[PDB]
Amino acid sequence: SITKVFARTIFDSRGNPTVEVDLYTSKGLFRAAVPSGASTGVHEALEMRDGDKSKYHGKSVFNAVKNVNDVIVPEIIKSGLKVTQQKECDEFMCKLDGTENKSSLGANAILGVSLAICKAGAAELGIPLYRHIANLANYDEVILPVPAFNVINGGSHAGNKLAMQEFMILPTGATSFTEAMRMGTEVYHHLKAVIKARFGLDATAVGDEGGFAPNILNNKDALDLIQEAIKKAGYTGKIEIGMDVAASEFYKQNNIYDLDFKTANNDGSQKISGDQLRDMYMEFCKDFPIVSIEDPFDQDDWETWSKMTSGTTIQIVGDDLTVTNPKRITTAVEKKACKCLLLKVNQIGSVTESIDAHLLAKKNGWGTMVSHRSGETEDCFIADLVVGLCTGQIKTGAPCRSERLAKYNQILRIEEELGSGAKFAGKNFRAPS
Amino acid sequence: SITKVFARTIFDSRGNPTVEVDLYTSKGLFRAAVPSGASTGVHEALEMRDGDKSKYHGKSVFNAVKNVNDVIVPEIIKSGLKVTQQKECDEFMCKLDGTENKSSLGANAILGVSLAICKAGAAELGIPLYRHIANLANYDEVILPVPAFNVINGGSHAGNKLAMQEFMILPTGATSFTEAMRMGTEVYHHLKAVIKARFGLDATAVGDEGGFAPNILNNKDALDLIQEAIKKAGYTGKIEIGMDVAASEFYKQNNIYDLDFKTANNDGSQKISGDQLRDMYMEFCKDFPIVSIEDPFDQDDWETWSKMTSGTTIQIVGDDLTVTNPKRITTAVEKKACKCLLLKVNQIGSVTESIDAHLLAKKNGWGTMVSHRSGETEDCFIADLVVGLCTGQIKTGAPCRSERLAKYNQILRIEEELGSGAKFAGKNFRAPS
Repeated sequence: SITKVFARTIFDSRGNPTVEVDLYTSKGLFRAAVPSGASTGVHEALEMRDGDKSKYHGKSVFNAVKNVNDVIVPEIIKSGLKVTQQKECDEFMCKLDGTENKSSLGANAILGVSLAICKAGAAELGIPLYRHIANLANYDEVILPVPAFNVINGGSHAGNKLAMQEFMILPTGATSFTEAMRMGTEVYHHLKAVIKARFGLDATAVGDEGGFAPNILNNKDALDLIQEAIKKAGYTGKIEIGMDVAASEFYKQNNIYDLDFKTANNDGSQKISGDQLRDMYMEFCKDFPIVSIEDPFDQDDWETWSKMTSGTTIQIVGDDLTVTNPKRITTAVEKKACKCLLLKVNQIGSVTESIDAHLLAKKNGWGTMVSHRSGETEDCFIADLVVGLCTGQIKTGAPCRSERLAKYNQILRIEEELGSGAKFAGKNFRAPS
Repeated sequence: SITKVFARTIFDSRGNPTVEVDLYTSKGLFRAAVPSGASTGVHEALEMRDGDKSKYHGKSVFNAVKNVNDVIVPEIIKSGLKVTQQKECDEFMCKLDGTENKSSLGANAILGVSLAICKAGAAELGIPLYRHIANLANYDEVILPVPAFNVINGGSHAGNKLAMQEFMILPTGATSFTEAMRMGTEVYHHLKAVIKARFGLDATAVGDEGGFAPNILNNKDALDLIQEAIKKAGYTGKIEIGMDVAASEFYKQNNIYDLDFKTANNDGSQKISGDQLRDMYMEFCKDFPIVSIEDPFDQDDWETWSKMTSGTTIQIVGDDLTVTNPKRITTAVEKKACKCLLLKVNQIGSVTESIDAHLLAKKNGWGTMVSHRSGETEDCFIADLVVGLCTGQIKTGAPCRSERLAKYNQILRIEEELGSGAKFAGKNFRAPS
């Protein structure tokens, strides 16, 4: 039974406030922190912000904290639900909220308690959190994921001329997670050495996810830069590439995508149509070892999504397209729009829903890439979520900044626990099962 | 009694490996991580690195981990020392090493165990870690520190033309730590809004400590930029400024300091003498609310250190000068070279030594600023160290990046524990006692 639930505000990796929940049972204290969400979102659960422009730039979360403290806490304690009853606790809070998007109490309020309950339930059962999540999703075995390291950025996420938002390296050729960390960091540092030489030390500064953002003129340069880094590290072949086009951010209208949206009066050549964009991806896939492309088209340009998923054999990740929303996931499934779900727990708002969202994707053949948010905390819950859900792939930032490393370090700790019987997703990261 | 000590490698905020120690008593697991140190250092305890150029860029720590695992662990367990005996445990390990600079086992090996033991001892006594450190240093009361937020960088730590390495804001006018976080972050975000407008979004990228590094031409511009930010935030007067000149990095010879060292063939005006440099500080102190200047002169230019400490009334912090080394601290005390010790636990290598180093400074009238390292971890131990040592001031990075926020969040948690009786150092941060 839950004896006490208490929320407070802490600060995320970007200096913004966020909810942190302290939950007690006779086993003790179980702390959980919520990552940056969307106060306003397309189909995602809405995180509650105070909006007071004076206070913390309108990003304070006193209202969400209040909701946890004098609404959720009293109710859930009086409910008499055990931390061992995840589904029920989460349903309770959902009933308590009463809205589809959790806008009455705030997804950040509901998720904080939900994560704490999950950690508590695991303790209640005397098993590790990953094992607990495994059992919740009905998995008998667990597998260590291949890390998708963010290394170079673009789009709205930086200046430069890069249209594509993210460029990541996946150590699929590694034999273990330890080796994956070794490969990932070595390349990161080799990439930094390459970037500082080609663009100067100022280009060595990092963004929200710990990746670099040199003033690269084109997407191909980004890829070549990564290639050189992989070469210097001596891992060509063992390391593959992933991308997050986030084409939604750069879609004009009627099948038009402007690869140069970052300029006023864009009357240049990079104002191509979706079909031309799709071909560009095909060209990239031919020359570069690209094994995964996230959000290649607009979140509503279904037709081109299906065309690309139909003829490429690589992983096509849905993010803005699916927003960890079962309704959106179903549609993408029916339309065969993609083959991988980017799982963001705070996008849906609760642990069981996140698990169900994943199970839905899997049931229909998709892979699942567990994802972090731009505003993370020192909480490493998703590290246990990716191992327990047996997804084989997690995208939790570059191996720089501790809100990123917090997760990777945890997975290293889990790998240690599993011992020799620790399975690394490797090449079959897409669906290790 | 210690039943089990186990080390492993994790990654710091910069992607480099570092030691993490797991220690067990009948109370359970107590985990501690060590921050980036100096493999080779002036007078500081030497952190052990493998140096294998192929493996992790020569920055791996398998040797230190090995030292903990099959040398320290067996010995300390067989010694029969309680985690409650900090001084003795630390002396034991020091005896075990046998060197002044801990170069036989590695300061990073010894400190990891030392931090774990400390957390365990606190648990053994049933008190919070801060309270435990307070009792270890003989303090009856504790006080929340004024955060010294790194906001703009320069020197070798970035490109640009800034000679001074760090520029920090200290919310001395705050009433509580909560308010200090509010002020600090609001200014941080206002500073970002100012920087992106004046220098573009690319200048918004951050460095190791989460601070910005725009291509600022001169030190005064840095100060004015901060001033504007403080103004926009509406905290002029409640927020003061600190600096870390790190003049050691920019000293030529015979009383010569080149404010433009970042250029080959520096035959320009900024090749001034220490006395001219000292005057420059005096000018800065007159116009700007600078309340603390760290490493204003070379780590061996004692004479100018004393001259400045003698005639300024502001805080003069010793870092490279003192390197948390009692011998160096004594000399600076005798010569009245400075009035504040920058405390870096991993620079000396153990918890009791760090405490003694602090007590030494205090005994002689100095203040103590608890410091983080460029390569931090998600460990928040120093947050408890600064509160327990009643120093009133901690320098643990900008309110950006979770290896920085990890500490600040912890202090927010401690503040919550103390309640209304939570004292904030405020204006008397220099020596709140």
